[PDB]
Amino acid sequence: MKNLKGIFSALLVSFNADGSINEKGLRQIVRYNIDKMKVDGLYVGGSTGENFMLSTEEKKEIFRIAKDEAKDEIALIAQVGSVNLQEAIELGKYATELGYDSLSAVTPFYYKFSFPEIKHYYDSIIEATGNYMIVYSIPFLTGVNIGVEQFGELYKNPKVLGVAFTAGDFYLLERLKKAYPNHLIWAGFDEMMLPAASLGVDGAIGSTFNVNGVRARQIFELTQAGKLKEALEIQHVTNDLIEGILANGLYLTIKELLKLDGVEAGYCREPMTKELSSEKVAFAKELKAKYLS
Amino acid sequence: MKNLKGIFSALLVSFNADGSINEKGLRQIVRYNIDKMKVDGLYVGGSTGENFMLSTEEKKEIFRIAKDEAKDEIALIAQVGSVNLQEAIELGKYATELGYDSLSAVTPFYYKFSFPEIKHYYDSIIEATGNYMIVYSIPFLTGVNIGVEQFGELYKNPKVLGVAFTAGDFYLLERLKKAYPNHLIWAGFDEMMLPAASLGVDGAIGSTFNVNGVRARQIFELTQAGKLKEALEIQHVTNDLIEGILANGLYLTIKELLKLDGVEAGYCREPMTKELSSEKVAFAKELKAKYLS
Amino acid sequence: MKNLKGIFSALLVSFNADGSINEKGLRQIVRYNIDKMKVDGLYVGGSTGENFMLSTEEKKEIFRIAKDEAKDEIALIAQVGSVNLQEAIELGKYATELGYDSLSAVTPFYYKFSFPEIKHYYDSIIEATGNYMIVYSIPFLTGVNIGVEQFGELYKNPKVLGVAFTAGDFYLLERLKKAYPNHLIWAGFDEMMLPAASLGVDGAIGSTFNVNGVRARQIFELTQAGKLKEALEIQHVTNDLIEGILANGLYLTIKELLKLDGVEAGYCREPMTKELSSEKVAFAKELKAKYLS
Amino acid sequence: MKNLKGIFSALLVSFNADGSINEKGLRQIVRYNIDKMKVDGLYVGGSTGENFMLSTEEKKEIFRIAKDEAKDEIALIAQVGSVNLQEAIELGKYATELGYDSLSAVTPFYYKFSFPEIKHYYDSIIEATGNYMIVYSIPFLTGVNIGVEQFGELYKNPKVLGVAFTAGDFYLLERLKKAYPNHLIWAGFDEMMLPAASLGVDGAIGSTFNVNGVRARQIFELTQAGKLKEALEIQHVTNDLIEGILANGLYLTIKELLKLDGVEAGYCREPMTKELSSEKVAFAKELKAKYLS
Repeated sequence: MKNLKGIFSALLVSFNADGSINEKGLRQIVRYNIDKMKVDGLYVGGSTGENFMLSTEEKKEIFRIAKDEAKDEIALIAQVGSVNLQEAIELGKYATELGYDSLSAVTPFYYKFSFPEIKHYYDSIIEATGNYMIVYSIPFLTGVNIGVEQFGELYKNPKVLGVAFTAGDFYLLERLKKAYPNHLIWAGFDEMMLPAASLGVDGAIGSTFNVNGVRARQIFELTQAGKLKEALEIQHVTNDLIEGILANGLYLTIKELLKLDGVEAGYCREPMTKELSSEKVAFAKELKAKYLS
Repeated sequence: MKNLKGIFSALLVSFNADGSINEKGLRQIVRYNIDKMKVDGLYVGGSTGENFMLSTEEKKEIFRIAKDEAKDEIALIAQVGSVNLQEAIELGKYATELGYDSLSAVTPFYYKFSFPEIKHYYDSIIEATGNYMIVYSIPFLTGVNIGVEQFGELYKNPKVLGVAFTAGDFYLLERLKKAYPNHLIWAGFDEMMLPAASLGVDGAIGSTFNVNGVRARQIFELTQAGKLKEALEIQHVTNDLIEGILANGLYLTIKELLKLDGVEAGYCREPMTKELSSEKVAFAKELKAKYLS
Repeated sequence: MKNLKGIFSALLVSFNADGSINEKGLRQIVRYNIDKMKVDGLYVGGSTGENFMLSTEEKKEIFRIAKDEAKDEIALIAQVGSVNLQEAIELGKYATELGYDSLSAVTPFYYKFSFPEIKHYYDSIIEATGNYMIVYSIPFLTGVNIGVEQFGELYKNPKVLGVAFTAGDFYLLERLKKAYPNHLIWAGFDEMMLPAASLGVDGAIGSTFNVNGVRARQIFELTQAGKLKEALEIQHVTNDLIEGILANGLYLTIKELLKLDGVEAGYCREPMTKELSSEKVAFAKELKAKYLS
Repeated sequence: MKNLKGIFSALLVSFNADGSINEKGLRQIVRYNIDKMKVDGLYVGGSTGENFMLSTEEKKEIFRIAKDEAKDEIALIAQVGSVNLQEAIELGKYATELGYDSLSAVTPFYYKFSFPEIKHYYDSIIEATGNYMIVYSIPFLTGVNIGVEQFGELYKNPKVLGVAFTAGDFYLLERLKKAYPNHLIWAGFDEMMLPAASLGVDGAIGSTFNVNGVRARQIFELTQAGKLKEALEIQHVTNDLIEGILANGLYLTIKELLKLDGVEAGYCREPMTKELSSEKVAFAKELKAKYLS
């Protein structure tokens, strides 16, 4: 029954140097998001979580640890999608049993699945788990484009709540809000939060909210209250930080900014580069001084 | 001199059945924009004016008729860009002698020009004419993407005013406003006016403003005033109309909507389809009844 | 150190309705390829094997069955790549222990891995197993493009043998053969076999060879012998069959063509469509009559 | 009725420093192609001729000069396509009056014309001139893709002889040859001449033939004779040269290679870079020493 509107951090995961999960570090990341970034929720097992590089057992362990640490303090969404639909169903049942408030699932990728195959994949996860479902749309990684009529076909299933929209088409975004006004949209591009919020999205899911969740909430709330001059000021500073993060290496730089606040956010998981070079550590420290001190 | 902020219709041109310019009809389009749509200005010779399908002599005739009809009641911007730099210089001189308030020029297209070639093109037109210049960026037609640092190089020429930004990258849009706060941005996607206006663009240039200019100004002014809930209601209705216009054939349907108000907006120019089928005439009359009566 | 040149079928896998592997049917597919299609080898665990939709245990089982059935009568290459490098290493070690003649790995996908990350991926699989490696390049699924210099960086590891080139850039193909004449290339687009063979590729790996292996060998051998007129006639017939297969649904139609020859090639694995409609079964029977009877 | 099969240089044009046509230089380029490169024909007014940067009067001047110089010694094809259909008709009339053996036209670009619009553009040019037509397809500059069925619809007009195929899709190329065996295909990618000739194209139109026409003919004739091994050697040397030419700047490097053989090939036309830098001149001399004796 939890309210799923608002600000969700896409949870990063602390890894050890061999790619195993650092449980102590992961708990610190969850606590930091709840207590310091003051998020409304966590989106667990998404792209940001380095999810698609992991085994099924590692994904389950992440779901277990996040929920045990968070308890019922905040809303939790579990991304369980994959090219492997039988894995998605297994993970979806697990996360449902642990009490995740909704599931979410990336459009299946690699192969060029037809729309009917995509709709069957969502319907299958829903039927096996009995849980709510949020479509996770990220066309710049998957190459999958879903149009207005196709969203409506997905929404014929009453357990589909809406879409986590990590997409840059704001005409599509407005058309979704017009066609399906009771369905939810979470914006997925942190550097375009202000314009997405201007179109009445219901929340946002972001990797950078792990370190910049305070400003993110401001942008969102001020935009929806009509305080655009102030919201734009804060989006400008946010995007100076994001531009730095992206140039330096997104996941590693957010983890370095966490480490600089005492959170043991650990290594990245190979095949991503597992650690920053010394010059890039220095650069991350300059970002910390300029934007998060 | 003139203030160049606000609502600019991308001027449609009335053609006869043989592709020649219908002067009476083109004057009627100009008068309708000034007197009924209440635009701040016209952008003449743009994609919307079917410009790239015409001869240099036809382009000159359009510039002459628009300026003669409008006189100084509104601001006028002349788009003079081409793959042919010598033509762009000739049209830029001609429009400047007519008293156009600024020039503008599409990034040169077809050949894959390098950035230094593109910059030389802008500087050459400016030096030859002595007039102001607005960069016209339309990557979805030209395939040219100009980054933040590159716009900065263009803006080293002090006669460059800004960019007519017919592009959907709202991260780039924000970054341009951060880096070059005194340079102007005009939004070019009518269906995304609200989110562009929320990022503080200075104006908008739009084909649909030839018939929907009243709503277009409302969206823009309400957004500027932080009245987002009301602006969004009007963007929604505007986008029902635009969706229908796009589906039925953009330029011909805008022309039909003008003809239904007694403006003799004429044929389209081949190789675009020159007239609407009977069924598409009926569809345009249904749009008129639903959205513009 | 088996000869890896010549004709390899990309092994299809027989599935039951519940998505499990039908072992009897998979053994039949292996036997048909060896005994009737007269392949030089099999490429096991590739895109064609529906590999990316499967669990680690399932991939292991396919490797075990293929090797138990084929023994040492043909060459076997094990595709073990994934977004999960730890799984790739686990499957690489497993296929090495089973006695596969080389490993192969798709470029890691979904995330936008840098080139250094891609090379570290190949090196980590090789150094953890000590086996040979064939780069599997399929830009139209992964969006990864590797240039000539980057191939040379990969080839600095002496256990990299060459590339399974499921790509359409015949300029790149020629430059690779020029730059690395001792390294091997297997053509991956069955419908462009003749032109790839004319540039001196060493072999080909193809899904359609599971049913069209007789013609495929003819095209390859006739081209190498300079008998282009005769090779072209056979490529034209092959491409009539391939055009029909693609239109009807690639994997399901190859499987139906196998079933029509008494091979229990089974269902496809969800989220792919698992079975042909009645109309498409009839269309496949027509292809069988026209091209394979 | 002239035979249009074989080797066609895409004629470069000699410009003065101010962008005007250097007639003396252009005649020398024509004579070099006929007398030294021993071409079958010239393709005049194409991409290579810097055509799309020029005025109608300049395009006419080039057609007049090329014909006056070539007389009846070789075949001549006039590319007259443009976004401006009226201009294309005017040029096609003029080239027809001058005696060009066929017209050719690029698919209309910039705007996103529909297929019925593209077909009408070709039929309009043909029906206003009464001359033959070659479709000029170059998706990498225009973004226009035409499929096999669509070619068939173009070929419904009996004056359409076939297609100048500057495209990399060798499956499409095969399928066109199969579907329309009496219609001609000229390859437009000089660096893929061998694999195109392997599929039975009737000729080739190329920018590099202005300087490498001897090897180009050898690759083409040896491939049609099944002498693949020798053809492939010469394609390798050819592509070493082409790689250097592309790296150094295509149009300017071909012109410099002409100048090094005593042909006054002139400047390029702005907005292309008009002259090679001293360092790039030196690189061109190294290419000359290495590949063009």
